[PDB]
Amino acid sequence: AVQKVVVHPLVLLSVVDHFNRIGKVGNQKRVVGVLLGSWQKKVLDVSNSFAVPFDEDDKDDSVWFLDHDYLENMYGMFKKVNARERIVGWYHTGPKLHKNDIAINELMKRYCPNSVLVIIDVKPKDLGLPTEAYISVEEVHDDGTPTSKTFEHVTSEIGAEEAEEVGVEHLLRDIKDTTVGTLSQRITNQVHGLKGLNSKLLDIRSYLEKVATGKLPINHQIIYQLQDVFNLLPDVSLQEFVKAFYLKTNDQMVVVYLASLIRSVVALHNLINNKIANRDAEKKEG
Amino acid sequence: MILDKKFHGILDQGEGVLIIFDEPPVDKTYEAALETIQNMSKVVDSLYNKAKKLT
Amino acid sequence: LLKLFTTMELMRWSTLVEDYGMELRKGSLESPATDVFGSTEEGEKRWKDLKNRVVEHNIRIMAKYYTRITMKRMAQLLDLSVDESEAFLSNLVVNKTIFAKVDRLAGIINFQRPKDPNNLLNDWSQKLNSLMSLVNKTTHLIAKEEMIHNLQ
Amino acid sequence: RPANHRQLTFEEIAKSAKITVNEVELLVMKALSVGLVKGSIDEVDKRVHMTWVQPRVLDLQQIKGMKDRLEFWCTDVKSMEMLVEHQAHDILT
Repeated sequence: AVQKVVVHPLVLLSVVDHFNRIGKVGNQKRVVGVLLGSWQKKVLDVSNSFAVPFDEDDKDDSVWFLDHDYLENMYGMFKKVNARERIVGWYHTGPKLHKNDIAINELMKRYCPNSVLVIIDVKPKDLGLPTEAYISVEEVHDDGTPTSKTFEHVTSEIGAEEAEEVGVEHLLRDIKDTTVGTLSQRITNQVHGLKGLNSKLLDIRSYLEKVATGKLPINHQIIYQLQDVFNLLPDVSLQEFVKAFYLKTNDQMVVVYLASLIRSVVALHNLINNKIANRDAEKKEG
Repeated sequence: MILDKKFHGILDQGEGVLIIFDEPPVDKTYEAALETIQNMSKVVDSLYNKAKKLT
Repeated sequence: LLKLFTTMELMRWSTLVEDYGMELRKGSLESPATDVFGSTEEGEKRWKDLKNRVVEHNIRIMAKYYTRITMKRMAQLLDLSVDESEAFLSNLVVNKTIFAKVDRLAGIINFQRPKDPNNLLNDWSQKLNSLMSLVNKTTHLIAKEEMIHNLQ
Repeated sequence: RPANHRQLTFEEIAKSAKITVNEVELLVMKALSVGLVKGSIDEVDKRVHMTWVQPRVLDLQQIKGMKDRLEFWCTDVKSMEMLVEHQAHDILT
């Protein structure tokens, strides 16, 4: 149904406010906020959101506390001031997906339309993208397990339309723009290996742990496609790609001729002014 | 007609083998060679200005 | 109809000879088969151009697969002369066979292995393979990472 | 065999299926007709090149070999990251 979503940083800075208005009490649980957006178009666009007092139990996980009057009053007044945005779903700040999320999401599945779920981290130490759109749809399983709520990962992007780019750029004054060239390219080409190294290294360790020490079926069926796609590149002998290395290396030669020739053109004004300025300033100094 | 370059091909007498091939990237060596020939005059004129100002 | 639908396996028409014969013999259904063969030449054109049409259509089906069926051996399995196979190639030159490769020494044909420009063909294949491995690797990795959360 | 000259010949198919050499073309034609394999072979002399396929049941030697090749890929990407980033961070930053 929905291919991609658009999440503005305003809601995540509202999660910064979720971490600001705590009051130093010692709970810091998965505070659930009422996510708002535009479900009209096929693409989802989050503009702003708000929160609702949400408290769980220490031992029992099935305890969840929501509010209907606060949702209808905040949504009623928010719709009165801005009717272009309506309820879409919710989101929790907890890093782990608990079992009670089917009951928490089930309320906004009954009263509200199909709600999207977003899992983020309480500490911004994760290098990866903090936002993951999880659609709440029921899927048929091939093994015969009963139909239940399944959270499929929907791709997400963090973009601002008109003003939040200006506000973020003015508040930071440290981040740089695209700036195609040497630095913005070589930084990605340096740290990219760590950007994949922390993800893969962080995932395959617990993966290999759950291979031998795993039960409660983790959908082992998708592991066959995992190792299949991993074995779709069986160390090609590079025999056919030699001519492609001749093409890319020939373009490399083109960049060699462009650099040497163009820089040789740049040497004109320098290697002329260095003489005509020094000898004339010297002969005319005294 | 191959000497007239109306199509891609080449004949043979000993074996009679027909080969058809083409070279699409024609606009690379032309622009590169023109940049080399045009830059030759730049470096030579630079050596004329420096050779004039020195000796 | 199911054999003529798609994925036409290379089979012998001798099994269809008795099927068409009994198709002319039985009168319970499709009775006007003798009316199909009413004219002395029209039915012969429908039959010769019918077997020709399927013996070209199966070539158009196996032409999608690059398995290199080695039509020199296929002419032996079909039990027919190579001259009318050259006439079949005379039907392919008007059937747009321009994307093919022949051999002077041998008789094996090639429906693939073009000049293969690395900036277009290997570019496309490497794009779909590498990118497909990247995003496909991206989906089930974190998806399974969410599947293992329910075990706690 | 995931790697190390995956390319094969019809001798193993005809030997394992006790079928003649005349029916292997119909056998691979049926294999491509089912849709579980996309293998297209550009061979001249009889050869069997295969492509993407799904086990769909189980493979423990491919789980252990999956850990071997996976750890090898991970330590090679890590080795290239430390190698390039080692002096690259010191000269460019």
